[PDB]
Amino acid sequence: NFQKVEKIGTYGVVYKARNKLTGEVVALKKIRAIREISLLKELNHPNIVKLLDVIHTKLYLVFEFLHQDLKKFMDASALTGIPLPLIKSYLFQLLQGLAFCHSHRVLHRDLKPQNLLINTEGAIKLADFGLARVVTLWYRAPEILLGCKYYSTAVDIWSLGCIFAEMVTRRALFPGDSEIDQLFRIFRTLGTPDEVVWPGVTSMPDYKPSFPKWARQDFSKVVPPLDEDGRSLLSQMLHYDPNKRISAKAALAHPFFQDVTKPVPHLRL
Ligand SMILES: O=C(O)c1cc(C(F)(F)F)ccc1Nc1ccc2[nH]c3ccccc3c2c1
Repeated sequence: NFQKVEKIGTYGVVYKARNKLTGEVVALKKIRAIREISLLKELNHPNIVKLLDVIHTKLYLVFEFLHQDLKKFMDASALTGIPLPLIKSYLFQLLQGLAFCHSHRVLHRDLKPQNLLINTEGAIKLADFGLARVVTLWYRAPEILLGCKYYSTAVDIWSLGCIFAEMVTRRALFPGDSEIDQLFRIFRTLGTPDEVVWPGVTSMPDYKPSFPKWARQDFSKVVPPLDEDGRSLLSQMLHYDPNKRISAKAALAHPFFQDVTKPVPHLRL
């Protein structure tokens, strides 16, 4: 091939590779439309991983390479926790990237810590989009689990709220291991949704009137250490009704980010 390899990890396998005739180190994703994927090469943002080349012959996607992901960093930080100023910077940057692609009517659809790449300079970038269309369901929005066949940009805000909570508490918010276990983990924390808080929920394809009715707990129980600014913002990212869920652009204006900075992480590569 044109590259030397090293595997680093739903669409296919991903390799760290070196371009044999530029020296460039890249992320090589082998899959197993073309006109629209290629439009993504032209769209770039500091908080989105760059798509360098599309190659069809099997579908190959060449991305810029980043050394660490947020899942590895959270595990590495599990005894101490990520410092709040760094959580806030990462959240702010992720909302910046979401606001950009949502402004282009592009959804991620499968945000998770594993898909969030970080570098030594303090940046974090969206990667591994779910665009081609054991699976982790922990960050799935409730409208997806209830079988809605039209995602909106709100599904990415939901996932990012789940990731926000996980950075703060150092435990996954909703670690379900089946669709209904995921759904009921959400229900037990936020209350079983009804027509009052989510108009139209009872007519969604996978809704059952027989769902158990759990009462809502309180956000002070959910992300304890977090101050009222952060708890407020998280509550707005976890609204059941996708129409009530805060947008990325509005989240950026939230008081939580009034003192945001850009700290440098301690990374062990
Ligand atoms: O992440 C992946 O695996 C991935 C897979 C495909 C596949 F459909 F070919 F599979 C396509 C794109 C993919 N990511 C990607 C890369 C750069 C980007 N730039 C953007 C600007 C605005 C909105 C979105 C993006 C964007 C998204």
